[PDB]
Order: sequence, then C-alpha cells, then structure tokens
Amino acid sequence: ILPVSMTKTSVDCTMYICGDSTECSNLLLQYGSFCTQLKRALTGIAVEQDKNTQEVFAQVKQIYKTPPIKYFGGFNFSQILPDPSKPSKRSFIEDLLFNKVTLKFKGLTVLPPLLTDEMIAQYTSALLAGTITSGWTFGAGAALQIPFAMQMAYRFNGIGVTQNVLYENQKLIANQFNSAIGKIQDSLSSTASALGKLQDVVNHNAQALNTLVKQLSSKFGAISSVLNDIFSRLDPPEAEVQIDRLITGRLQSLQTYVTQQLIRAAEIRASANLAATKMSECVLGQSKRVDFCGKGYHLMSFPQSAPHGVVFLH
Amino acid sequence: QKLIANQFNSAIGKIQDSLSSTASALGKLQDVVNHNAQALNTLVKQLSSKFGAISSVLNDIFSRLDPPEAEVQIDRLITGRLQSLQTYVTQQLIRAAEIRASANLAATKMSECVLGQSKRVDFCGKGYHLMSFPQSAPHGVVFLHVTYVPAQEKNFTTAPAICHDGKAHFPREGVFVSNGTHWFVTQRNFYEPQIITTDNTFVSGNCDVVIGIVNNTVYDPLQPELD
Amino acid sequence: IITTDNTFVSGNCDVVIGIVNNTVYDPLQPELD
Amino acid sequence: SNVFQTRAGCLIGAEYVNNSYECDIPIGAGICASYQTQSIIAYTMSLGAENSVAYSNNSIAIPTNFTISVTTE
Repeated sequence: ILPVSMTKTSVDCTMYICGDSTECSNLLLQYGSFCTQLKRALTGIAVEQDKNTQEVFAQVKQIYKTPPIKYFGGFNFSQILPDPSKPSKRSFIEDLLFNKVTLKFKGLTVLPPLLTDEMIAQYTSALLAGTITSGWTFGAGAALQIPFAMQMAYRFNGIGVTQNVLYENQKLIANQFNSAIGKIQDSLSSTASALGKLQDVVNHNAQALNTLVKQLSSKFGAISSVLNDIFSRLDPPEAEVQIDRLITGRLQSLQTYVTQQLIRAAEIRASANLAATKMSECVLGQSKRVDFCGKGYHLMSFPQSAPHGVVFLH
Repeated sequence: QKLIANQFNSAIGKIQDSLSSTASALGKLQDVVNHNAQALNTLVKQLSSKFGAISSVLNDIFSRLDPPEAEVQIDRLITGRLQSLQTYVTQQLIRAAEIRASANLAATKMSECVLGQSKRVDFCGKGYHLMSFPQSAPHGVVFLHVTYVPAQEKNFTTAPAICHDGKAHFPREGVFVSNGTHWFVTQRNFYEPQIITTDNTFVSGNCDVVIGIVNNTVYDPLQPELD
Repeated sequence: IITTDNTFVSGNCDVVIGIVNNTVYDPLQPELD
Repeated sequence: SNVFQTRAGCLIGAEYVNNSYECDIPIGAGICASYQTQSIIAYTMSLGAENSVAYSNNSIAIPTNFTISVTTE
C-alpha cells in the first residue's frame, strides 16, 4: 500500500480570515500578502500530486484496450481484470478496496483530483491488459502482442522452470494464484488494518486539517479568538490592532500547517517516486529486485487503485 | 554495425533538432532557480513586511523614535526578522532534501546510466536502455538517454511443441517461421533466419496431451557426415 | 577454441570491414561420426 | 459563451465539445481543453487510442524494426 496522491488541498486567504469583512482585507494588506506565496506553495503541492498520479498511473504509450471477455484461450481473468457489467468499469478487488476504505469546508478547499477515480481505473485496466496480453514491452511504446503460453514458458525459464510443467500443468500454478487472490480479497474485506498506510495519511491530513481547525480557537495572548467578538465588544480603535495580532498569530499557524504539509508532501514525493519505480519494474517485466516488489525472487505485480494511493498485489 | 551507426547519426540529428527547437525544455531544471530567487524575493519582500510593526525598516523607526520609547519595538523587529529567516531556511532545507534525494538519484543515474547500464526498465530513460550521456547545466545535469523502442510488427507462424516420433519438443531459443515455400528458425524477439540443427529443440514430455498435433522428423546433424 | 558449438553464422563475410581469411575446424571431424 | 457543468464546477467561456482529443490543458475533474481555431473547447479528456491488443495463441507478429530514440532527462 503506497500513498501516491494526497488531498490537493488549498486555502483561501479572505475566506479563511473572516469572509468579506473589510477590516480583514485592510489589515491583511497592511501586514502584507504572505498568503499569496502560501497558496503559491500549496498550488505547487497540488500540481506535484497531479504529476505523481501522471507518473505513477499513465507511463504507458497509449491506452491499451482489453477485450471485455477475459478469455485468452483457456484462462479466466474476470477476478483480476474489470468486467463491464458494473456501472463502473472496475475490477472486483478495486471496488472491494474503495468500499472497504471509508473516506466546501469553511475556509479550506479540497481540489478535485484531475485523474478521476474512473479514469485512474481505466489506466489500471489498460496497464493490466498490457502486462498480461502484450507483456513487458508495453512501457516502451506499442504493447507488442505475443502468445501468453509462450510468455509463461519464458517466465518459467526466468525462474528456471521448463515448459512441460506449464503446457501440462498450467492449472496447478494458476489455481494457486487464483486461490491466493481469494485469500487476499477475504483478508481485505475482513481486515480493516491491512491497508492502514492508505487511510492513516488521510488521518494525517485530517488531523493536520484538524490542526488548523483546532488552532482556530487558539488565542495567542488576548481575550477572544473570534474576530467578531473583538470587533463587537471592543471599540474599533483597539479592535483594529487586536484583529491585527490575531492575523499575526494564525498567519504563523497557517505557515506551520503548510510546512508540515510540505514535509508530508516530501514524504509523498519519495513514496511516489517509489510507486513509479514499482510501476516500472514490478509491472514491466520479471523484476530482478528481491525485496522491492515484495519479498523473494519477484515475478510480477498487479496494481489496483485506492482513494489516494495504490495497492500492488505482488 | 554500419547501419545502426548511421541510425545513431540520425538520432544525433534528432538530438540537435530537438534541443535547438527545445531551448525551454529546461523548465524542470530552471524552475528551482526561480524558487530560490523567489524564496530570496520572499525574504526581500519580508524586509518590507511590517509583521505588526509600525514599519519594516530599522533606520526610520530608530531616527523617528528615540530609543527610550523604542527599544521594545526594535526588539520585536529583531524577532520578526528572525522568525522570517528561520521559516525561509526551513523551506530551504525542505528543498535541500528534495535536491538531496534528486542528486542521490543523479549519482545513481550516472552509475547505472553512465558508469553502467541499468537493467531497470524506467530508470535510465524511457523504455529499454542502451546508454546515457551526461552534460552539465547551470545548476543541474542533463542525461541524453539512448533507448530502444520497437516497431513494424508483422505476423508469421510458430509452434508450441514438435511431436517428433511421439516426443514433445520445445524451442530452446528462437521460434519457427515460414517466409514462403520455406520454413526456418529465428529468434524470439526479432526475425532472422538461423542454422537449423538439433540445438533449437529440447524434449520434455510427449505429444499425447494435445490431441491431433503433427509428427515431424528431426535429422541427425551427423548422418550427412555419415554419408 | 573457435568451433561449430561456440560460434554462429549470420550473413556472409562481406558485412565485416577489412576481413581476413582463416580456417576454422568443425569439432565433428576428430570424432569421425 | 456556452456554459458547461463538470464535476469540478462551472466552466464558462468554454464551448464544451464532446469530441476526443489529446489533453493539453487539464481543466479538472477529468476534463481538458483544446483550441478550436477562434474559441477554446473543453471536453472529457480523451483517454487515448484504445489499442485493443490482439491476444494470440499460435501466431506471432515480429517487430521488424525499431528506433534508437533519445530523451532528455
């Protein structure tokens, strides 16, 4: 489970301060326009997660199309490939994951993901199709066709298994594969912690969000942290400068919040480079890496989406 | 040798045509500089930023207000300029770690791209990797990644097994093909006629598992020597 | 030693530049099989 | 001009086309833009050419050529 995106959040300046009160804007501009560069950094952030999605999901040349009939001359792949029968074209595992993971906010915005859930779903489907039908080459241009029995004979020679163990006994290894997949799906449905690293980040975000929410009452020296309370029971002469110190305080707060946001974004960035490297190696061939696509003499990996990340079934 | 060398020459021409036509493709290399300057800009902007003070410069407030009514304000000025600096340097560190990882990556690039060839499929440039040639930059590096991308795929006929005298045979390295009135053996990843000896087939199992397969004769490479 | 086993043939000896002519012996001959 | 409504919100000043084109300026929530040549069209981001690769069993398609391409990292 690799957190690959993050909620591309953003913060409006005046919507965060008070709304449309004019003393807010005048004290702001007298202080300065820091929130300009703050939201500059955040918009940056957002576009890096956009690029993370692009560089993790859609490295392929074009959107290789799967046949809806998951039949490849003796193989059934509806368990792994999506079937069009659902209103959403998603593989069963991805739907189990999205339902299994439970996911305009008063001054803070959650910009929508550019690559929509269905769109990232078609990326996943297409790259799955490339990996299975066309094989390892699909990341270097056209996804060249080649017969899967030959692909599997070649794979077994990769791990040093001859071709008679397959063309006579495809079924044993395939059934072990599918049964293990079934055990996986059972775990995923039943174990809510097996995907922790994908909602904790949201929790992080949430708590970070909560942090800025929580700070909204922190006062920093004077009596009342509500702008309207000061503007009401304090006369405008002093209310100006009291609102000014509050501006100072939550400016510090938002800066600190977005600094944690940047650092979390750096973590996301490392993880997303990780995800892209997995999406290359683990996906585009029998990966030589031994403990990078999962433990052991790694064979391959199948990705599925998540509300903000990816899941590689190694 | 010669024709691939010439196609590399064509790749060279593509290199120059792209680079002359792409002088701005250094965006990913140049943006950071702006950020630095931008960060610098920001710090300069905060020289003008009051941070709650009646002004943002030391000299004017010192000259206007004699110290006995200005020491505390001077000290707050000091603290605000400080906190600006620590914040700025904090983003400096964040980006510092960013480029830190980036150039760890870069050293890896030159190791597995310059000092060697990376088996990794999307690490040294797009797709299959041959080589990489570095170049300097005002603050970074450029890798001309020289990579492989196939094309022109056309259909021919292969076989999964050969039932020779009831014995299942499977290709060692290469596949059967037929170009017209003739059948030969080529390689798996590309097309080339090759020497047809016993070397291209190995026995594992029988041909009774797949019903109706054809029966074939594999000549001994020593019988023509025997006669 | 350059023998039939440890070498391959792909195209005639016109694609190599400045080629030289030499004799390479087939390993089957000493066995006389 | 014409006003379109997408999951990201309300796109005005864009003549929402339904046609498939490669994406240049991603507009949001899965929709991108292009230049009509005149006016600026917005559409559902044409995902790509759905290359339905042909699975094969007992015949192959050899890549008879290639390109030694060069990229700038």
